Amino acid sequence: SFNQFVDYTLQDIICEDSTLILEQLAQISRKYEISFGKIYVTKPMVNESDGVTHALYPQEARLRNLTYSSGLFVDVKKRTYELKYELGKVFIGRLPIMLRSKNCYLSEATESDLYKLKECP
Amino acid sequence: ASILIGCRRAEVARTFKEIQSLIHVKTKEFGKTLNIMKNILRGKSQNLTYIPRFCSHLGLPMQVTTSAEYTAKKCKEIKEIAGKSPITIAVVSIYLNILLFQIPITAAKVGQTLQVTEGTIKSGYKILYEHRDKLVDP
Amino acid sequence: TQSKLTVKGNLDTYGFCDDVWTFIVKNCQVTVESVISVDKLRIVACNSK
Amino acid sequence: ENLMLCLYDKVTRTKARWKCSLKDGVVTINRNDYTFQKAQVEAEWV
Amino acid sequence: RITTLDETVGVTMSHTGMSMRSDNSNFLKVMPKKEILDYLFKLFDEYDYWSLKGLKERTRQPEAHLKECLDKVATLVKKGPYAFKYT
Amino acid sequence: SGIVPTLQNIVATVTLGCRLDLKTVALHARNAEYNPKRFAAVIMRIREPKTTALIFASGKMVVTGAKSEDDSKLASRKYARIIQKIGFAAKFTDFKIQNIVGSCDVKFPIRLEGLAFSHGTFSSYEPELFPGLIYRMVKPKIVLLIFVSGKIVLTGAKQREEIYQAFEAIYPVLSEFRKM
Repeated sequence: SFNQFVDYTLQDIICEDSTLILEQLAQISRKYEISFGKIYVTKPMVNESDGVTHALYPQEARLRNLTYSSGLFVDVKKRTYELKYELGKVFIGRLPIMLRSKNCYLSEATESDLYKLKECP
Repeated sequence: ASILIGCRRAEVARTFKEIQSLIHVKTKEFGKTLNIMKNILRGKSQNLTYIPRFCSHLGLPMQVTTSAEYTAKKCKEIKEIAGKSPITIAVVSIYLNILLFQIPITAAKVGQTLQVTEGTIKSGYKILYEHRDKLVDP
Repeated sequence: TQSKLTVKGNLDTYGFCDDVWTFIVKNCQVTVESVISVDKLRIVACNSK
Repeated sequence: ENLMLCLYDKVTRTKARWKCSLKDGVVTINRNDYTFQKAQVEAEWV
Repeated sequence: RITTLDETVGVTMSHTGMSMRSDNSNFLKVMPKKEILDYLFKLFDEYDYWSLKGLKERTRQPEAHLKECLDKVATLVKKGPYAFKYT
Repeated sequence: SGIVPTLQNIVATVTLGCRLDLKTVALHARNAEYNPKRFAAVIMRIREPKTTALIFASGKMVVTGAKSEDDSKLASRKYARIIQKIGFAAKFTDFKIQNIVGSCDVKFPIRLEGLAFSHGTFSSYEPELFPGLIYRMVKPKIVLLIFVSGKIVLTGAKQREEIYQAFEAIYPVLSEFRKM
């Protein structure tokens, strides 16, 4: 029920209202729309206070009182119309991930490495 | 200025270009505003910090950073007052410290990613192709 | 008009009056595209906009 | 008397030299008219 | 399904912060007492509804001089149906 | 020490005492800029002393670029004389130095950071902005440009004595933060 979620529902929620439009009247009128893209989701990490960012392992999350999340990324179509005519990738948040999901580092990792990952197999 | 002070006080340091590329402020009235803001708290009473975050996006390992520190450390003390806007020399430190390495960090990559035309990178490294000799700790 | 010129003299007098430059160069050499050395030139220029 | 009538567009100068670029003018030198499209009057200033 | 981002994360994550590059795309990038009197009389002669600010914008003269010109050479109307009209 | 600051710019103001025609004045003088829609004053100059005259239609006029009070005064008088040449009843009056710019070098490299920390209330210093330290003195009220090189620029003085007192007061502190 999480692998289902991260894969599909996340996107279908975006695709519902990618678009929303603002039309400025002139004295020929303007019309501004903005629309989203397909959603991109990272492999989990932390923004440390200094500024540095880096991958994070579930173990270190527990003892740094961190949060096992991965970021989100979507495409933005900023555009304009003037009104009948039209003249990158965007961060949108951090998503915690159910452990042992495809997006978690561990959903593949080897049993031996689980020891090197200090996670009880 | 209300945040750079906090940052400059939160032990983190950012260039003006940086928050300027967060907020357009034309930097001058700002520069005075920050100057006068500093002198405000003066009466209401460190170029290394950038290097980690610099290489942090560069996906580098710490040695080049640490090496860059002692390089940055050595350049300032002796001579070569080095940089006048010395985040320049902070960068050439990175580049020459990756000139210490074989790892792919073209100043072409550096400049477009650290936002300095490579001319000072050459020049910084230039006096440091001369000052590499006394820049051999390891 | 297709000729290209280049005057390099010494400005003795010059004046600006309502978007009108004046200039007065003495002993000024003009390059063509050739060089003709003319002592006396009176330069007065107005806005073309 | 060698009075050339041209329109200025751009002038460049910092306290030692004049650069009055001239467009669409005539240069009358030695009774010979000089028709030019672009000019760079590089006057020197003591 | 979803394209995860195969890059390591500094390169993916340095961008959406301070990429140092801005405005890549264009998107919502947004007087003489004699001369003033003669012009004020002219516009009043040209138009009885010679508006003051419209006179100031058109005459391209200092506002104080134009109003002084219109104060005596034009009918200074600030009340009534023909508001801001100097006839 | 034994170092005297070298005056680099004296700014002075002079009253001519008559209404000028900036078109006529610019047109007849040998050396005078005046663009109305860029700046409402004749920007006039001479060669000896090499100065710049900021001539307003009011007859108010500003001289800078002189490196002495006497040269500033002489330049002002020459400018007034050339105005008189045109036919305006110009008079060189109310000459008054508004700024004196000085500079020098102590020749020894300085520790700006210990300086600014040690003299914060008078020290403003953002090397990422300006390679030099701003030092603002109380008496004389002269503000100093302090460079690690040992280069100094003194400014804000109505009198060169203020420049000299300025450097004399700053020199002990310079020697203090001399990096050795």
